[PDB]
Amino acid sequence: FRDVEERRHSRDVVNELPNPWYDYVAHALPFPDRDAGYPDEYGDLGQWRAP
Amino acid sequence: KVDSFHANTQYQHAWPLLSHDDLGNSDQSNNTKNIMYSMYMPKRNKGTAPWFRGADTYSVKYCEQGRYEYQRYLMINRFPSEYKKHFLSFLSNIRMSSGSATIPQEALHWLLRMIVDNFNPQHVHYIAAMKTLQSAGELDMARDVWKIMERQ
Amino acid sequence: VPRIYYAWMRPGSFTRRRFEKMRNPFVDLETGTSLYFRD
Amino acid sequence: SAIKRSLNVGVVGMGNMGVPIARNLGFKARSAMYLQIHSRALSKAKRVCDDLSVDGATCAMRIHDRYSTMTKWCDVIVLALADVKASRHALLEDNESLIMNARKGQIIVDHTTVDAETSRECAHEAARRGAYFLDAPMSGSPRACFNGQLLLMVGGDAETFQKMLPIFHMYADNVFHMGESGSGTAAKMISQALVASHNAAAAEALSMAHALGIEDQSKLVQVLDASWGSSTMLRRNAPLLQDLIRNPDKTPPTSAVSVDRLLSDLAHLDASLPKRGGEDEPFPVFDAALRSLAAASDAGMGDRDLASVVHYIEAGEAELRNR
Amino acid sequence: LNVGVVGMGNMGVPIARNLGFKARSAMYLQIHSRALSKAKRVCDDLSVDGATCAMRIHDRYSTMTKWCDVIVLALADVKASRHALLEDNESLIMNARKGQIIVDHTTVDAETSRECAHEAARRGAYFLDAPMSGSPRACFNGQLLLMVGGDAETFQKMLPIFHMYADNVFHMGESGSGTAAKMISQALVASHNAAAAEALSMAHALGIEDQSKLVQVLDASWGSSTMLRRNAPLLQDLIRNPDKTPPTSAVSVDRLLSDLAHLDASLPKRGGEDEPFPVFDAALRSLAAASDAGMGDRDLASVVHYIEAGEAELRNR
Amino acid sequence: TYGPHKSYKYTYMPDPRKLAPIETTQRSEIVPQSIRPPTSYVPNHETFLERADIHRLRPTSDFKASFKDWNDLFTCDKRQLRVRGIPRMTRDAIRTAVQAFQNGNPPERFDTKE
Amino acid sequence: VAKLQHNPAPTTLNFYEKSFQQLSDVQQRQTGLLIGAAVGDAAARALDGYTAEEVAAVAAESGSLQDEDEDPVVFASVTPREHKSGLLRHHSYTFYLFSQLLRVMATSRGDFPVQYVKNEWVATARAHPDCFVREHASLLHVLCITMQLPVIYPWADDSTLREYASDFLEFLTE
Amino acid sequence: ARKHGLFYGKMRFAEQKITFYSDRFLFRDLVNRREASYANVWEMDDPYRFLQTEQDYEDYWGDNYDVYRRMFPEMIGRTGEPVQQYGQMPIWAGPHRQHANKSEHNWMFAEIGVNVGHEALKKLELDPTNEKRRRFVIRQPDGTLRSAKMSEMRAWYWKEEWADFRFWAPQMEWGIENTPSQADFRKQRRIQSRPVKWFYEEREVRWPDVINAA
Amino acid sequence: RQIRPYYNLPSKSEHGRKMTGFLTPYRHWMWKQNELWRNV
Amino acid sequence: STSSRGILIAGLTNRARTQMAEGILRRLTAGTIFIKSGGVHHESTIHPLAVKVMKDIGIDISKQSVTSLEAARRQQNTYDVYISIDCSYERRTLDKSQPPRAEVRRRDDPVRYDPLLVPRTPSHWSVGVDATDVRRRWQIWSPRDPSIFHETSTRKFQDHLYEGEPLFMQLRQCPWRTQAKVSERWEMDEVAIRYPVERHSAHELRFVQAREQLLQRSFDLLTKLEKHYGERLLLDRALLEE
Amino acid sequence: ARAVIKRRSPQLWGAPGAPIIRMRGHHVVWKFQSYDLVVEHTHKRRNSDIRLLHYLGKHCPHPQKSLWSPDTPVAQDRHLFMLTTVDIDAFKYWFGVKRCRLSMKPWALLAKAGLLPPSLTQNSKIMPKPLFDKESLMRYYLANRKDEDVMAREKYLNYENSMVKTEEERAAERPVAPYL
Repeated sequence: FRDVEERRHSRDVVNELPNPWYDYVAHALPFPDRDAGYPDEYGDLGQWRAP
Repeated sequence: KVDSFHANTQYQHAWPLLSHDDLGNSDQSNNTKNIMYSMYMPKRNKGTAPWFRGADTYSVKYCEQGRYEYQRYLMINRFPSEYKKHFLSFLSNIRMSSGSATIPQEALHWLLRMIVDNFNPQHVHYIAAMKTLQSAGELDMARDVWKIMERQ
Repeated sequence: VPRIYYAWMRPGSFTRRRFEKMRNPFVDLETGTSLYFRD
Repeated sequence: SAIKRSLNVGVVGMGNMGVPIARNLGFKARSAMYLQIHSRALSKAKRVCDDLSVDGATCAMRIHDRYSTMTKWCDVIVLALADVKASRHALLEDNESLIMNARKGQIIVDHTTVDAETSRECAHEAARRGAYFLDAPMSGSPRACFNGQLLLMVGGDAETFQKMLPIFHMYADNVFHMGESGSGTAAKMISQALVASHNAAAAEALSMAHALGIEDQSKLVQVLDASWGSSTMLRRNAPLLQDLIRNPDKTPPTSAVSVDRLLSDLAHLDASLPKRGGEDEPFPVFDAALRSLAAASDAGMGDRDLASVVHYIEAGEAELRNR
Repeated sequence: LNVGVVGMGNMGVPIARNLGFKARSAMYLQIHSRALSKAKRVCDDLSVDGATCAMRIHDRYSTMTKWCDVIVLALADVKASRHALLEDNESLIMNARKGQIIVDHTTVDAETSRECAHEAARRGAYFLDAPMSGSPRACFNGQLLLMVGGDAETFQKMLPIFHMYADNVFHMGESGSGTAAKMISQALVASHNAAAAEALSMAHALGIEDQSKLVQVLDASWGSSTMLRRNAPLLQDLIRNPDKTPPTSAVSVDRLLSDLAHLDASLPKRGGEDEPFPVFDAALRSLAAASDAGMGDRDLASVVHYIEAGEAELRNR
Repeated sequence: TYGPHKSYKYTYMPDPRKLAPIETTQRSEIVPQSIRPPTSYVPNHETFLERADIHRLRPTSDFKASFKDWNDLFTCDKRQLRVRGIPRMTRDAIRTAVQAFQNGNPPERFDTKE
Repeated sequence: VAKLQHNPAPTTLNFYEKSFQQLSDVQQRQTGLLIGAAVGDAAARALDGYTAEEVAAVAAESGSLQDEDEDPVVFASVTPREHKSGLLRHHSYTFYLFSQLLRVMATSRGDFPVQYVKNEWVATARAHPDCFVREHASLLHVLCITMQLPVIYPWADDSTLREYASDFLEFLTE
Repeated sequence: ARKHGLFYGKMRFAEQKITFYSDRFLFRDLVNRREASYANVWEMDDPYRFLQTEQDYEDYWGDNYDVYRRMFPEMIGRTGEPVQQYGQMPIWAGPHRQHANKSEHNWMFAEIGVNVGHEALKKLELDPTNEKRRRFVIRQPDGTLRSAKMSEMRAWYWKEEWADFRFWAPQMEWGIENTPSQADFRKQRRIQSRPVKWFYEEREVRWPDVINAA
Repeated sequence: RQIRPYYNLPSKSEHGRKMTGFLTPYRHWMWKQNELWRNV
Repeated sequence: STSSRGILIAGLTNRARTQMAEGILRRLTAGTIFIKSGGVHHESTIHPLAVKVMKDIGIDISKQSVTSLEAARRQQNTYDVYISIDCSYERRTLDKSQPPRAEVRRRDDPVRYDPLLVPRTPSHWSVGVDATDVRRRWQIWSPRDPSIFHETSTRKFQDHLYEGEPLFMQLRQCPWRTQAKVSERWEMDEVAIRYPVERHSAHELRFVQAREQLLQRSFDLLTKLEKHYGERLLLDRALLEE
Repeated sequence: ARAVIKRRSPQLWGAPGAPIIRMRGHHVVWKFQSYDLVVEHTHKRRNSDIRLLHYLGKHCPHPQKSLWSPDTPVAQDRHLFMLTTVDIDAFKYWFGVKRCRLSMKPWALLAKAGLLPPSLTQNSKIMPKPLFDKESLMRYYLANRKDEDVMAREKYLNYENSMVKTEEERAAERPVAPYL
C-alpha cells in the first residue's frame, strides 16, 4: 500500500505542491517571538487587588 | 393573511448621503455646533456594543519590531539544590542513548533547552553532548554544539 | 426621563428649537423660546 | 446604436397568484431586470415592494399605478389577474390598454386563464401593433409559486418563447411550448375539465369507502397510489374529503382554487366546444361534474374548496330531477 | 407453520410456486386440488425448478384443514369460493380449528366476506380476505397488491407469508374491508378511464394536434391519473382513426364489468330511484354500451366510441 | 420608485452580504448509498431483525411489521425510523446493525439475554 | 448589464482568474513571464517536431471553424509521433527542466546558488537520455531555461543579472 | 441602514488616539502623510488603476462596493490577496479513503497558539512575506486544499471599521528627508527550505555520460 | 470490544457465561484479514 | 395498450443525455408507453449539439423541453421505472469548468492497482440514491417575522450582520428509487459543458459517442422490460440494425 | 478498581491514564452547541483546578454562509462554511513527542485540514475491505523492492534528521586563511 501510494503521489503533479500545514512547525518555543503589548503591569480603577 | 398582517414595522429608510444626525449635528457643514454625546451613555456595558472600539489601531513599533527584541534580561534565582537537580537532569537527558525512542538530535535539543530556560550549561554538559553526538555519528551536530558554546 | 434628555433639550439646539416650534407653531425663534426646562 | 441596458420586466396583477411571481422575480433577478410592479391600488403595489425589499431582493423596483407608464417603461410584461374581465380590461378594453398600446418589439404574456377568442383577439391586435403576445395559462398554488413549481402552457412565437424561457424559469418549473395563438389556452381548458372530472370521481369514491365501511383513509390512499387507478386530485382532497364526510354537518374550508373558479374556467370550454347545431351534449360524465359543481355553487358554497362537492352530489341530482 | 394453497386456478399456481421457492424449508407447504393429477403436475414442476420443503398433495378439504395451520384460497369466482368456504359438507370454515387462519384472495362480495368472517369467528378461527390485483407475470415476479381485512394481530402473524408472493400488502381494517377496497379501486379505475376518454375527445374536438406534449402537460398538472397516462398513447390514434377496431387486452371491459358487478350488491339500496353516483354511473353506462356492442373483451380504451351511447341510457332512464 | 431615495438601488441599504447567493451540494454528489442484497444467512428483513435482536432492552425483533421490505428497512434513515415510532435504543440498534451489514459485518452476535 | 442565466454559466472561468487581479502592476508581468512561457510551450507541444510545411498542412486540413471556435495550431489535435510519459506528454524536455528551476526558485524565495537545482536537472537528464543529448548545450535550450532569472528581481542592472546567470549558464553549458 | 425608534448618532473620530499637535514628530509625520496624500481621489486616479477591465470597474463600483472598501482600511492597488493551493499528503489507504475530505461545506481552519492571534501584530501575522504567517487553510467541498483569501484571513481578528481615501503610498517623498539607511539560524532556515534529493545520490554532480549513443 | 459470534465454542455452564470466547479456525483466519487492513 | 405505469429518467441537468435517452426510448417504444425525463436543475435549454446529433440519426428532440421532475416526485410511487442518468463518481468534478478526472485503473504511466486489494463495487449490488435523487427545498426567513427579527434568533447563517435570510435553496433526499419496480443507474460522462479548449467538431463527437451508449443502454433496458411485463416494447426495432 | 464500578463511564487501565485528544462539548441545547479540541487524561479530572492538559482549538458544528464571496471569488466559494480553530504546533507536539491518543471524531475533523489521513472509521460503503494473499504480496515486493541504502536514507530523512549540509555548505562554514 505505501509503495503504490508513493509512486502514484510522485507521478501526480498537483499534490507535489507544498503544504504549509504538513510541511513544518513554526515557533516551537514556549513564548512568543515578539511583544503583543501584554502584559499590563498596572491595575485598573475598578480593581482593588493591586499586586 | 399572516403575510398581509406582518408589515415592515422594523426597518427604516437608510440615511441620505449628506443627511444630518438625530441630534441635528453634521460634519463638514455644521461646525462647532456638533456636540459630543459619549458622556450621556451608561458608564459600563455588560457586553461590547457593535460600536465598541470598532476602529482602533496600534503603534507601528508593534508590527516592525524584530523577533525577540522585547525579551528583557532578568536574572532568575534558584536554590543550589535546585541547580544541582536541574544540572543532573539535563546531563542525563543529554546522555540518553538514541535508537530506541530518542534520536541523536535530541541531545542538541536538550542542550538548547538549558539555554532557553536561563541555565548556564557546564563544560560537563558540553562534553556529554559532543561525546553522544560523535558516538551517534553526527559530527556536524557536534560542531554545532561547539559553536553554541562559543556563542555562549 | 431619558438619559439624553439634556442633549435633546439644551437651549438653542436644533432639537430644542424644533420642539419649541411644534409646541407653538408660530414663535419667533430668536426671542420666543425659554431658557429653562420647567414646564 | 442602442446602449447596454437591463431589460425591463413588469408584473401587473398581484392577486393571490400575482405577488408570488413578483417576489420570485425580485429574489432571482440578480440585478438584471429593474422590475416594474403595477397595481390599481398604489398602496398595494408599495406594500409589495416594501415587503420584498425588506425580505431582500437583488433588483431595483419601480411602482406603477396606471398602464401608460407600464407600457412606456416595460420591455416585457407578465399579467396575472383574477378574472377574464379584468384581463380584457387591462389588455384590450381600457383606453390605455397594453396591447392596444404596445411598442415595436415589446413582449406581453398572460397567465390568467382567459377564453380562446379573447386570446386570439389579444394576439391578433398585438401582431397588428408589431409587438408579440404569448398566452401562457399557469397551474399551481401560491405555495407552488413560492417553491418555483408552476406549469406554464405558452402559445405564441417560438422565438419569443425561447427568448423568455429565462424569465419563466424563475417562478415556473414545468414550461411547455404547446404551439401558437391559443394552444396554451386550449391545453389549460382541457386540464381544468379533467381536474373537475377527477375531483368528482374522487369525492364519489371516498363516499363509497365511507358507505362500505372503510375508515382507514390513509391506507386507502396508499393502496390506490400503488394500484392501477389513482389521481393527484384524489391524493390532494382525500384527507379533507374524509374529514368532511365523517361529520356531515361540517362546513367546507375556503381555498384559493374554488368551485366558482372551476365554473368560470369551464364556461370558456362551454363556449369553445363545437357542434352547437347538435346542441353540443356528447359528454355525460363531464356534464355530471358540471352539474354537481353548479349545485355546490348555488348552495352558497362557491367560495369554498373543490372538496365541497360531497355535500352537493345529491343536490345536483335533485336539480337534474327538476330538469 | 404449515401453509396450504387451495385455489389453483390460473392465478393460484404462482402463489404455490413462490411459497415453495421462498420457504427454504422454514415452513411446511401443502397443495390442494380438485383433481389429483393436476396437483401432481404442479408439484413435479415445482420440484424440477427447485423445492426446499417437502410438499403434500390433497384431494379433500378434511385433510387440508386438519393438517395445516394457514389456508390460502386463490379461486376464480364467488361461487367457487363459497363452495370452498361455507356451503360444502366438508366446508373449511365450518370444520375450521379454534386457531387456524384462512385467507381468501378471490374477489367476492362484501356480504360473502361477511358470512365468511362471521362463521370463522363463530368457530373461533380468524378469517381475513385479501383480494389480489395484478398480472400472472406480476405474481411470477412476486409483485401483487393484497388488501387484507381482518384481525390486526392475525394480519401481523401473516405478514411474512404474504411477502413470499406479494410486494404491497395493506391492512384495510376489520370485517372484510379488503373486498371493499378492491371494489372501490375498480370503480375509481373505470371512472378515471372514462374521464380520460372525455378529455382526449374534447382535445381532438378543439383541434390541438400535438398530443405528445399534452400528455406531459396533463400528467404534470392536476387531475392527472395513471389511466390517462396509459390510455392516452392509444386513444390519440383511436380517436383520429375511429374505424380501426380497438385491440384486445388482458384487462377488458368484460373483466371490469364483472368486477363491478359486486358494487350493486354491496351498496345499501337501489330503490331510491335516483343515482347518488353521477360519475360512476355514467362510466358504467358507457362500459355496458361497449360490452353490448360486441366489444366486451377489447381494451379499456374503447369507451371513446360508446361514450355517446353512455348518454342514451341516462336520458331514457 | 418605491423608496423615498430615488438615488439608492436599495432603500433600506441592506448589508451587501444579505444578497450574497448561497450555493449547495448534496452528500449524494460525493458518495452514493448502495444497498447490499440479502444473503442466505439473512434472507429477509425479518431474519435480519431477529438476528440483530440480542439485548433485552433493544427488542429489534418486535418491529418486523414496522418495515415493508428489505429495501425499505435498509433505506430508512434515523429520522424516518423514529417517525415510525421506535424507542431510542431499538432505533439505534437497528441503525447500527444495518450500517454494520453495509460495512460487511452481518448481524452475527451472541444473544446475551439468558 | 448582467444577462439572464437561461443556462448555468460559471461565475469564474479559471481558479486564478480573479487572483491575477490582486497582483501589483509589476507583479503581473513578473508572473506573466512564467505563465506565458508555460502556455506557449503547452500550445507548441502537439506540433513540436512538425516542419513549417507540415504545420501549414495541419492548418489547411483542419479547415472547419466557427465564429471564434479556435485556431487549429494552438492546441492541435494531431496525433504526435513520439509516445512519451509523465509531463513530457504535455511539455517539452526544455520546459520539464524549466519547471524544476521554477520550483526551486519558489521554495528558495529569492536568489540562490545553482547547486539547489543541479541535481534535479541531472536526475531529469538521467531519466531522459535521448532528449538530454538532443537539447543539451543548445543555445535555445539554455536561453529558454534561463529567461526565468530576472523575475527574482525585475529591475536589476544588466551586470547584476549576467553575473547571477553566469553560474546557471556554466552548468548548462558544461 | 437604520431601524424604527432608535435615534442613531454620529461618530466624529474613528478612534481614540493622541492628537498630532502634541509632538514635533507627530506633526511632521502628519504633514508628510498629507503631502503624500490626495485631497479628493476619483475613479480615474492611480489607486484605481487595478480596475483594468470594464467588468472589474462595474463589479467594484456597482454592488459590494461597501465590502470592497471595507476589506482593507488603507488604500492599495489590490483590494485583496491572490489565493493558492496546497498538496494533499499521500494517503497510504489509497482509493479506499480518497473519497474522504469531500463534503458539502467549505472547512476553514485558522491557526492559534503562542506567536499567533495577537491584534497588535495583525498586519505582520497575515503578511505573505512573513516566514511565520498564521497558516489558514480552506478545504473545499471537492477536497481541494487552498489558502485563505485576505478577507477570510482578516475575519479571524478584531473588527477594524475605517478607511483612508487620500493617502497613496507611491507618491511619498524620497531623497530629501526620506533617505533610509542600513549565529547560523538563517543558514539553518535556508537548509530547511533547500531541496534534499542529493542525499540519495569533491564528487561534484555532473551531467549524465551518455552510453547508448557512446 | 471483543465480538462473541454465535458460532464459537459455547460453555454449557449454568453458573456463568453461556458462550466461551474461543473461536472456529475460520474466525481466526478472517480476523487476520481485518488485522492487516488495520495495520496499513 | 401497455401495463407499464410509466418510466422516469432522472438527471441533474435535463439538457443532453436525458433528452437523448427520452427520444431514443420514445422512438423505440413508438409512443405506446409513457416516458418522462427530468432534471434537478431546470434553468437550462436543450443543447443544439444534442438536437443536431439526434437529427443525424433521425429523431428530432427539438420539440421536447427542459423541465424538472418535481411534479413526478409527488407521484414517484406510481411510475414503474426509475432510470437515472449520471456521471461516474470517480471522474466526477464539482467544478463544471474542468475535464473529468481519471478513474482508478486495476490490474504503466497510470498506477494500476490490485483487484483484490482495491476491489470494485460488486455489480449485483443496487443503488439506494445517486446524485440524481434529490429535491429542492426553498426557504426564506424574513425579518418581518418578530420571532426571526429578535437578536437571539438562530434562523440565520451568520451573526452581527443582519437578521433572517433571504430566499435560499437546499436539496433533500428522495430515497424512493427502490419503491419503483425497475430502477437502474446509467454511468455516462458529462456532454453538455464544453471543455476549455475543445473545438466544435470534438464537442460534437462526444455527443455522438454518448448517443451510441445511450442507444445500447436503452435497447438493453427495453429487452429486460419486455421480459418483465412480457409484452412487446421494441415495436419499432428500426434503429438497432444500423 | 472500585468495589462498585462507575457503570456508565467505564474506561481502560485506570486513572488518570494516557493523554487523549477528545472533542469536548458544552452543557447547552444543540441549537448553540459547539466543541473544543482539548488534550486531557483518559479519566477526566473533575477534582483539580486543572481540568485539561492543553486547549488545541474550537469547532463550530453549525455551517455559516460565506461572507467572503465577493473577495476574489474562487471555485465554489459560496458553499456554507464550517469554522474551526486549531493549534497545529501544539497538536504536533502532543501527537509526536508525547504520543497521546486520538479519538475518531477529532481524527476525522483533522483529516479535513491536511494534518492527518482520513480516519480508520471513515470507510466508504462502496469498496469492500481488501483481501490479502502472502504469495501475491511477496511477488509484488520482490518485483519492486527498494535498495538498502536508499531505503535507509529515506527513513533517516523522515525520522532522524532533515538538516543535512551539502559539501558546499560545509566548505562555506569551514574557516578561512587567518584561522583565528
